[PDB]
Amino acid sequence: SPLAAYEVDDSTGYLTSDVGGPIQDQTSLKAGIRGPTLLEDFMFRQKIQHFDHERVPERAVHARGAGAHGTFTSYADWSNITAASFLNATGKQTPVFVRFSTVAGSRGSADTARDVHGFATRFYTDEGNFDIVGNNIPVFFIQDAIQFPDLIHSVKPRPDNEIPQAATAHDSAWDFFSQQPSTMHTLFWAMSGHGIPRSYRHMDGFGVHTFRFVKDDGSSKLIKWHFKSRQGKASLVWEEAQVLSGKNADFHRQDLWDAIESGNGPEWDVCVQIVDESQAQAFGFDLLDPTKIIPFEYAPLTKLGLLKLDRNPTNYFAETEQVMFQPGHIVRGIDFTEDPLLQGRLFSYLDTQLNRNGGPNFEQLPINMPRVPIHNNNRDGAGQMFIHRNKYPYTPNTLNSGYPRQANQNAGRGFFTAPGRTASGALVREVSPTFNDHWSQPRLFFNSLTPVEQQFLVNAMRFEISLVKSEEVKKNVLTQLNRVSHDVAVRVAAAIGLGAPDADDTYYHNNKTAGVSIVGSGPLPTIKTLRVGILATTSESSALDQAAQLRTRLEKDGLVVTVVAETLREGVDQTYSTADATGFDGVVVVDGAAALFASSPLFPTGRPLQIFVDAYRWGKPVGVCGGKSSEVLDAADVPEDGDGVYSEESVDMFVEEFEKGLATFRFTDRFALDS
Amino acid sequence: SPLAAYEVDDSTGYLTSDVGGPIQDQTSLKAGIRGPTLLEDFMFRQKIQHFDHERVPERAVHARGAGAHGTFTSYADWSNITAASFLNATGKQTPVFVRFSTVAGSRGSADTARDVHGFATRFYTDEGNFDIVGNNIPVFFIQDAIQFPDLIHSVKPRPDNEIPQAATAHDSAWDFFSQQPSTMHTLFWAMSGHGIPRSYRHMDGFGVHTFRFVKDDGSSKLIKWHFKSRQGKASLVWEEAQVLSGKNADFHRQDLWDAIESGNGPEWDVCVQIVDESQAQAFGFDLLDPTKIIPFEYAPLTKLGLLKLDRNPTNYFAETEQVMFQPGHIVRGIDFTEDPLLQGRLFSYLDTQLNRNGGPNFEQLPINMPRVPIHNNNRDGAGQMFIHRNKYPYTPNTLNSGYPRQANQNAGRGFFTAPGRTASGALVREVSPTFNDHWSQPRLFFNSLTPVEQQFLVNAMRFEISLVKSEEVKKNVLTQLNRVSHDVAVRVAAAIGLGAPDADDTYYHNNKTAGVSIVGSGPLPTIKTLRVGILATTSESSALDQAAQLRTRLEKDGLVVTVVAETLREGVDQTYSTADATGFDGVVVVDGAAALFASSPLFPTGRPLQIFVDAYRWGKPVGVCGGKSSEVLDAADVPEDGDGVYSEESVDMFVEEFEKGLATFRFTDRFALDS
Ligand code: HDD
Ligand code: HDD
Ligand SMILES: [Ca+2]
Ligand SMILES: [Ca+2]
Ligand SMILES: [Ca+2]
Ligand SMILES: [Ca+2]
Ligand SMILES: [Ca+2]
Ligand SMILES: [Ca+2]
Repeated sequence: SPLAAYEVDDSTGYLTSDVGGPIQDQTSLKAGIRGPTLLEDFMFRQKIQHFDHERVPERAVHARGAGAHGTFTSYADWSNITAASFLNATGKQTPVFVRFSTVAGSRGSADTARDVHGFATRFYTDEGNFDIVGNNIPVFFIQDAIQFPDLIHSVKPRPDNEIPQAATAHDSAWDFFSQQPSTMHTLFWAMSGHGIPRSYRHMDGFGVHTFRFVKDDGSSKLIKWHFKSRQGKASLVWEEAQVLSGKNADFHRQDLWDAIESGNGPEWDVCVQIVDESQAQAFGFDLLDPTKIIPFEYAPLTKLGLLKLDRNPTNYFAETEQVMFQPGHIVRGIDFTEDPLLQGRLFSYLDTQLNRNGGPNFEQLPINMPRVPIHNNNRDGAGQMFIHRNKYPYTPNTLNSGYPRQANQNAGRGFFTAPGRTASGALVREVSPTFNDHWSQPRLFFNSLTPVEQQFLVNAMRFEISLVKSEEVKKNVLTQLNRVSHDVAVRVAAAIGLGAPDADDTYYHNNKTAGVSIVGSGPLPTIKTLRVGILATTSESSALDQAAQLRTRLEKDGLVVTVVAETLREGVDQTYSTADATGFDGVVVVDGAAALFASSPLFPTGRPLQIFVDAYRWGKPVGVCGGKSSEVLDAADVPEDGDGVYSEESVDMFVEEFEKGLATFRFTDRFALDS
Repeated sequence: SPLAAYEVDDSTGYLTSDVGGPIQDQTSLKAGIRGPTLLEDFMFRQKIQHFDHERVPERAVHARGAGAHGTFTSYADWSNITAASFLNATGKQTPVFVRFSTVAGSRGSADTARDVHGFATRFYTDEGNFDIVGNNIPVFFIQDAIQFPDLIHSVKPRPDNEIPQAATAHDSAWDFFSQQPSTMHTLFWAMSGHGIPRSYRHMDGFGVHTFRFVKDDGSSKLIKWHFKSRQGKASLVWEEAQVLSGKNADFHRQDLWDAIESGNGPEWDVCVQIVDESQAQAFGFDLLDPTKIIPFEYAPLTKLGLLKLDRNPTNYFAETEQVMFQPGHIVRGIDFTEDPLLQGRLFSYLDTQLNRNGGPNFEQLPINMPRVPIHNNNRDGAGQMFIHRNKYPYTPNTLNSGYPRQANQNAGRGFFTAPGRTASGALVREVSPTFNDHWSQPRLFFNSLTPVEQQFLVNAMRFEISLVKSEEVKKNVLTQLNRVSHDVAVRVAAAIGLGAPDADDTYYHNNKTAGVSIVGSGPLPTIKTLRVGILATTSESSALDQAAQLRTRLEKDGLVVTVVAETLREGVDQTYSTADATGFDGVVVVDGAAALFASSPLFPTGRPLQIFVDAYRWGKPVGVCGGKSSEVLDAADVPEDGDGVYSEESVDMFVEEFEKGLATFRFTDRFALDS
C-alpha cells in the first residue's frame, strides 16, 4: 500500500531532472567542440552527484542477503494464548517481507560461504509492524549482547589486511571459540550442513530467544519461534559450496527469485513451543540462555499459520537493501524476556539504522512504513517527508484537545509489559551460574546426527582448524572440542598432527533429540524447482531428440531442465563452456553423446565428463539414458549398480527412477568414514 | 612508520572508554543476576554504538581492492620537461600509497572476477599530494564522463534482483556495449588476459588520459602515464579464475601482502610517452579521446623513476578503505587536457568523498593528510580536527597581514593552468567528429595477440554472450563485433547459434603494435614468489624426505613451497582437503606418493590427482620427481614428452628444468584452436 504510491514508471516519456525539467544526459556542455567542460552544466552535475552518492553503508552483520514479499495467514483465533491482532482470526492475512542472509561476509561475498544465516520476517499487521529477526540455527554463539563486537571482530577478516572474506577458517575466529566456550553449540550447528544450506527455501527460521505471549487479561507464557520449511531441509557438501562460491556467488538469491517467478513461492509453517513461566528452569537449563534449545521431546510444536513468499521486489536497493528490521518492532500480545542477548539487541537495531539511513526518519522509507495510521509527536529530523497538522506536539496539552491519547493495557490497544514480570537483587555485571553448561547441548546435537553427518562435521572442523597458523590456538580448540566429545577431538586432532587431550567426561552423555538432523529428515516432500542438467551434443541428431524427450517428461513434474551442448541452438539452454555440476541437483547424459566423455576449442578439456564425475562425487543422482552405455559410466568410474546411479533405455522408466533420486537428494554411501 | 604519529598501541594496559575511564566490557549491568539490562549501562552502549556504526559506504566503483605503502625514486632531474618537485633530482624519494582494485564488484566480491582493474597511486610530495588514478588497461569504455552512470548501471547487477555480482556476463552490459560502440576497445582488453591478471604485481598501470607536463617557463607537452611491471605480465585462464573466485576470494590481496612481508615488494618503472602539442591529431586519432592508445612505435617510453611497494598497512579500514584519491590532487608542473572523460572526473572524486566520509574534513584522515604544512581559510565542518589560530580567515585582509599569501606562476610555487591553453567556439553539447572511429584500435589490439591469445579472447566472448537471454541483444552484439573483425564475429556467432552478419570492411586492417600481448611478452624476468605445490604422503617416510629435499632446493631460489599431504605434521604445510591447483603456479608429485593417484575420509575422492590434472589443463608446469613417473602421468593422461611436463630422478636436474617452466609460466600448446 505505501509501496504503491511510490512506484515510478519510465517506460515512456522524455528524460527529466529530478525537478521535472526535460533534459539530455549523454554529452557534456563544453567551451568549443574540443573544449573543457563548463561548470554551468547542471545536467552533468545532478546526474554525477546522484551516482557519486548511490552507495550506503552495508549492514554491520548480515550484509549479504536477499528478500521477497509475501503473505502470512493465521490458521486459527489464537486469543486464548496471545492478544496479538495478526493471530486473532482463522484466515486472517497479513502482508510480509522477508530477508535472508549470511552473517560475516560483506556485500558481494558468496551466498554459499559456510556461515550462520539470517531469516528476518516483517509482519505489517493492523496493530503495527512486527519483526521476527531470526537465524536458520536455533542457538547463538554468546550469552550477553555486550560480547557481540568481540564475536564479530573475531570471525570477520583480520583487520590489518582484511583476509579472509566470509569464513571462520582463520586463527582469530578459533581463538575466540576456544576462549569463549558458550560458542560450542552454535559452532557445531555451523559446521554441520546447517552452515551450507541448499537454498533459503530449504532451511528453517528460529527466533532463537525465548519470548512471551501475553493475553488481554495480563497472563503470559514463554515461547520459541520456529519457521518450518514445507520444501524440506537440505544442504550442499562443502567441496560443492566452494566451487559454487566462484561459479555463482548469487546462487541462493537466484534460486529464491526463480522459484517465485515460476509460481513455486516457498512456504513455512510458523510455529511455537509454548511453556508456562514456572518452566523457565525446569528442563535442566535456563530459558533466558540463548545457547540452548528446548528439545522436541520436551515441548511440541504448535502450528500458528502459513508464511508464503510469492512476489519479488521491483527495486532491490529501495526494498531489499533499505529494509530496516528491529526486535523493537513489537506489538501488543508479545513481550521480551530477560535474555541478556535479546535485551542488548533492542538498543542495537534502533541505533544502527542511523548509520545506514544517515538520518532519523528511516521508518518513512516505503518498505519500513506501516499499513496503519501514525499518530505521534516525533518531529523534524533530516529527510522529514511528513507535513504534520498538529501544531501542539506535546503531552499533556489542551491546545490539541489531549491528542494523541496515551495507549496502554486499558486504552487504545496499547503495548504493555507483561504485568507478572519483576526484578530483584543487586545491580550486577555477573553471569548467572545457570548459564555455565556450555558442552551438554553441543553433545546432544552431535549425538542426533547420522554417522555420515557426524563425519561431515568432523571434516568441516578438520578443514578450518588445519588453516589455523597458531599451534596454541589449535591445542586450545582441541581442549574445548574434547569437553563435548573425546571422539571428535581425536578425529580432528588426527588431521592437524596433534594429540587430543585425555577424555574429560563431565558433560558426556548419549541422549539424542529429533528434528536437528538434515541427513536423517527423510526425502524432500517436493522436487519442484530442483535442477536437472542434461548433457547432450550437436554432433548426433539423436542426442538432441533424446534430450527433448527427457525435457518434456521432467518439466511435466516442475523440474528446471537445462540441456547442455557444445553450442547454442533450438532446444539447448547452455554451452559446456558455461556449465558446471554446481548448477544441477541431478545430471543425465544422453547415450548419443557418449563420444564427448573421453578436446574442443569451444570448452575446456574434459568438461563434459568432469560435470558427471563432480555430480557423482558430490552425492547427486546421475545417470545415462539410452540403454547400451556401460560407456560413459565406465569412463567416469561410476558403478552401474551404485545407489543413485541410473541406466535405462526407456525414457519413462529412467525418469521415474531418477525422480525418486532427486527426492532422496544426496547419496551419502559415496563418502568415506573414519575407523 | 609513515603514519606513526597516529598509531595506538594496545599491547599493554587496562580497558578504557574512549574518554580514558577504566571499564569492563564482558557482562551487561542488570537488575539482579537473571534480570533485565539497565539503560544506565554506559559501558554497553558506547561499545555497541561504536559497533553499530563501524561501516561506511563502499566506493561507488572499485569497491573491492587492497593497498600498500612504499617509495618512488626519480631516476633524473626532469625540470627540463616538468616543474614537478617530486621529479626534480636524481635519487629524490617521495612516499607513496597504492590501492589496486576491480571495478564492478562490491567490497566482499572475488579478486579474480573478469574486470577492468584499478591502479591508484598517491605521491605525498614536498609540494602537496599528487594522485594518478589509473587502470591496468590503457583505454576506457566511454568518451564523456556524463555517460559513466550509464556504463556502470549496465555492468553492475540488474537492479530488480541485484544479479549478477562482479560480472559483465548479463543482458544489460552487452546491450550497452552493442549500443555504445566506443566500448569496443576496452571490451577487447577486458576479454583478453588483461581482464584476469595473475596478480596486482603482474599487471601494468595507465593514466589512460592524455595529461600535460608544464615547465617553470609556461611551455607544455602532452603525456601518457605508463607504470611498467618489473615482475612481468601474466594472466590466469578463465576456468582457473572461476575456481579461484570460490577457493580464495582474497587471492590478489593475499599475494600482494605475502610478497611485501617476504622482502619481495613489487616494483614498477614509472614512464611517460611525451609528444608536442602540435601532435594532438597527428597519429590518425585525437589525443583527447580516451578510447585510443598511442602505439608504442609512434612514441617511445621515457622511464622517470622507480615505484616500489614495501610496507603493508597496520589497519586496513583506517588506511586502505579510507584512502580517498582524486585526480584533482595535482601539483605544479602537471595540468589537465580537454578530455571530456577526464574533465568530468575532476568533479566526481571531490564530491563522492562527502558520501564516504559523511563530512567535509576527509583530507584530515591520516592516510589523506599531506606531508607538508597546510595554510588556508577553510574552516569548521563536521569532524574538524584542527584548531586554527588565524582569526581573520578571509582575503584580502590587513588584520592577518595579508596571510596566507596568494600562490601562482610567479610566486609561492603556485599551481598554474598551462598558459598556452585556449578555448574557441560555441558552447556545445556535441561530440567531436575526431572521436568517431570506434573500431580500428580494437582491431589493432586483436591483430597484436598470438593465435592462442586470440582464441582465449574469442572464448571469453563466447562464454559471456552465450549467457545473454535476449536474441536481439546478441544480434546487436554480433553487428558491433563484426565491425572490428568478421572472423571474430563468425567464431563468437558459432557458440550462440546465430549467423554472423556479412563482412563490413570499413575499419579492417592488419597493423599490429608491440607490448599489449601477455602471451607474447616472453618468459617472466623473475620467478621469486611463485608458488610450487609438492604433493606427498605420510604413508611413505621416503615421500616426506623427497618433499623436504625439494623444499630446500626450491626455497633457495625464492619460491614459495607448499608440501601437501593427507594430514599435518612437521614439514607439511597443507592437507589435501584444503589444497587446490589454483593455489600453485607449478605442481610436483614426489614418486613415493604414486599410490595416492588412483579414497580417504580426510579429503574428497580423487583430490590428489584432481590437483595435478587441473594444473596440467590450466597450462602450468607439472612433474614427477624420483624417476618413477609413468603411474602418475598415465592416471593424469599427461604425456611424458609434453612441453612443461618434467620427469627426473635427480632433484637438482628436476628443479633446473622446472624453474625454466615457471618462467615460461603457461604452456599454451595445451589449448585447442578454432579451424
Ligand atoms: C548487540 C548487537 C547484536 C546482537 C547480540 C545480535 N545482533 Fe543481529 N544485528 C545487529 C546486531 C545484533 C545489528 C547491527 O543491529 C544489525 C545489522 C543491521 C541491522 O539492521 O541490525 C543486525 C542484523 C541482523 C539480521 C539481518 C536482518 C536483515 O536482513 O536486514 C538478522 C537476521 C539478525 N541480526 C539476527 C540476529 C539473531 C538471531 C541474533 C541472536 C539471537 C542476533 N541477531 C544478535
Ligand atoms: C564521472 C565519473 C567517473 C569517471 C568517468 C571515472 N571515474 Fe574512477 N571513480 C569515480 C568516478 C569516475 C568515483 C565515483 O568518484 C570514485 C569512486 C570512489 C572514489 O574515491 O572515486 C572512482 C573510483 C576509481 C578508482 C578507485 C581508486 C581507489 O582505489 O580508491 C580507480 C582506480 C578509478 N576510479 C579509475 C578511473 C579511470 C582510469 C577512469 C577513466 C579513464 C575513471 N576512473 C573514470
Ligand atoms: Ca586471523
Ligand atoms: Ca549435510
Ligand atoms: Ca550523515
Ligand atoms: Ca507497561
Ligand atoms: Ca541484466
Ligand atoms: Ca592470456
